[PDB]
Amino acid sequence: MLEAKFEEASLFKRIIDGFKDCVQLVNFQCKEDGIIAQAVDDSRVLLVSLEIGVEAFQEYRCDHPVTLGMDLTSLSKILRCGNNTDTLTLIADNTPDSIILLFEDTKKDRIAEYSLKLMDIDADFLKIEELQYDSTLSLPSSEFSKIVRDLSQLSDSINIMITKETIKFVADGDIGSGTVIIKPFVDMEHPETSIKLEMDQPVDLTFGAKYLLDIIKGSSLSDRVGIRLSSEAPALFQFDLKSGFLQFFLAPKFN
Amino acid sequence: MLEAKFEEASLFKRIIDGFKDCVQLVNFQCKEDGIIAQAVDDSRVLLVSLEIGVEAFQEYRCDHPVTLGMDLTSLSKILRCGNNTDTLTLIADNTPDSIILLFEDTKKDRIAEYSLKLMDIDADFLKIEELQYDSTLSLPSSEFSKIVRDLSQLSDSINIMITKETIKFVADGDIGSGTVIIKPFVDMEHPETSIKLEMDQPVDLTFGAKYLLDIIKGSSLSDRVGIRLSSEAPALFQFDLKSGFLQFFLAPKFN
Amino acid sequence: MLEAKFEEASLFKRIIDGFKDCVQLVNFQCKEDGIIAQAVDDSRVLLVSLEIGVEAFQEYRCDHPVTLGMDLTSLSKILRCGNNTDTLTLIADNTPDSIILLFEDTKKDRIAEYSLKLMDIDADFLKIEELQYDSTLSLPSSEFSKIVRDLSQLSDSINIMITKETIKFVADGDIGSGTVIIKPFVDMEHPETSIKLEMDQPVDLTFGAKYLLDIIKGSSLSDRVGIRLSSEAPALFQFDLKSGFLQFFLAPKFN
Repeated sequence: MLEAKFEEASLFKRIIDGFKDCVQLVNFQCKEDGIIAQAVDDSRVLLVSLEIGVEAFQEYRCDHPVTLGMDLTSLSKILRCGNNTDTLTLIADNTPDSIILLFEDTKKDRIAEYSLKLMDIDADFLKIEELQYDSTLSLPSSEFSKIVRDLSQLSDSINIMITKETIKFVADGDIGSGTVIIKPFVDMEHPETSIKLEMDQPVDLTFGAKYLLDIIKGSSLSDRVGIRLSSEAPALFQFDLKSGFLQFFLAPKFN
Repeated sequence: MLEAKFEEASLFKRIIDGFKDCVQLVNFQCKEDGIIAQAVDDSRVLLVSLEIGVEAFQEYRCDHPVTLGMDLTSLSKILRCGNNTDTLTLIADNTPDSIILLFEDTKKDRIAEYSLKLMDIDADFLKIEELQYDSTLSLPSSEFSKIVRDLSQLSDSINIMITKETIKFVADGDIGSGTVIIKPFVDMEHPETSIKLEMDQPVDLTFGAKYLLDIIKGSSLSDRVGIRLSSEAPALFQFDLKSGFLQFFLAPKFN
Repeated sequence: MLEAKFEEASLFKRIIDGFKDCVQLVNFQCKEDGIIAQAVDDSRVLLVSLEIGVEAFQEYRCDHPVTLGMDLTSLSKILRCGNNTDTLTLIADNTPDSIILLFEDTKKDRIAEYSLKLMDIDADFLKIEELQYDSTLSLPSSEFSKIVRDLSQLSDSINIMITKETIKFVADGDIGSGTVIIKPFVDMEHPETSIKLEMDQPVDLTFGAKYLLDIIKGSSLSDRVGIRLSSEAPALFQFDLKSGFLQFFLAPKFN
């Protein structure tokens, strides 16, 4: 029997929020040590990998491994019934045909139980993470969110360019252009509003603006965003969770 | 001459709010003791009955009975010009071709007068209320509003099921299901957040979700909603006013 | 070299806000003493004239006259990247093919530079302002905004009628009508919530509601709106700036 209870029903919405705007159906592999889920969009340029440690829950028990794939369109709907902060509990049994989503408020006088029809879905799980990435930077997810949204106003191509201690986001549009140059530093009022950067090799990569706009959905999960870039390999955008994370592997343009 | 002055122009909007989302044109029968209005949607499954006592107004005078039907689409527009809390006064004269809507703010420096073209509309007035209903429950309009909206996410059929001291709202969708079970009790911090229930006979009725979503429009009028259910007859959803009320007679599915 | 720095990037948005909803492309004539810009909609019934004095800026330098026309659709986009209050600086050089828009926040750690492709656009500049207008009134831009929006709910024709110490806005719709009568007076709690009126000759003019709705866009620029009316000539709607203004010349209907 599976019983995964999020303390605050909100974060389960926010994580499937990063999924739904691109990927469609997705296998959630639940095992004793937590949940992992992976999905890839149609064009196979964006790959979303989730990991939820047991410490991210209020309570978690999984007697044995249970893979439960499901339509995020249908799931999200049940997550609309979820008014935020209602101890959402995922419940399933051995070889289940359905998953139960159970909400509960502070006052016991209200409790709602929902059920979601599951799917049989093959999935060739991927493991494309590199050992080392040419560059690695950390910045506020709100800042990165802004940069993407603003430069997205122009052409549908944003070009990240990293030289030593210099990160440069550029969009060159048909109507005009825009460039945001930020630099690594250290804050103290809130050290987690600062910018970090480790550069083994400089990078000059272009990404589809459409997808960068979808990657920043996860900015509601963490204060920071972890971007790892490689010239030959897809970029790793990561939003860290209390235990585990939400990753977005994006392939840069060929050009 | 007719002169019906609502103290706060808002509530006249809110009551025609319950109408407009379904019914079209509607005769407002004005007489010495107040206003009554009745309308039925196209499919004749929803009937909306209004009653406004004189105490619901700031001032009210109707020298003799005057029936004034009017298009709610056109009326609502004039009620958009009404910025909330502006002593809305309905004015008409003997055998009138038009009704005058008169707004006024705290500061005399602003006063707006509007006129609405009336209609000649036959209406076979209905009186389908039963003497006794198999079950009768009272709950917060906000709670009932939530239950409908959430279960409406699934299939377009919500099934209310009442056994002794057990009210059960269920929606069984193609993608999944949902069930909210509430029970009668008594609160004291706010006794009008509690749940009441008188059960002469148990009921198992299904209603079109579309209409239940329209019935909960009136939740802006009262803290509570009065639901009376009968197996053979249409259900009575009622939002009580200071004097008078707003009722929704809904026919359950045949199944 | 041109360097026009608005203290608060917001007001440059708000002024092109009055333009964009009607006019398309527009020459911004920049010279030593400030900026002027003029544009006319397709039907040639609305003419928008802008003037920005040097005192409206934080800093301003224009070594010599430079006319820079540009698409407001494209400009507005770059002004979306502008988060309010970011010292927007317009930068250009001799005979420029592009204009640079430069944002900057309180904290130096963020600075964004954008570029907008300019256009070659002929413009026969107009000077249709009369010496004297039959009537001239001043009222709160918020009040005038309300009157237009409300009476716009009815027919697409609003008729302003001014007799001595009596301003009367009337819309006579197919469904119904509405009339707002205001009078000149003097306040003291806030003397700039009052109503002024100088009447040399009475006027009875009708204006297209579509355009009056576009003229009130500028209500975000000033507390008051200056309306000058003439029977034979187009009306002058003006929102005063710290230095300079934003004018809307509207031609009344022939009828």
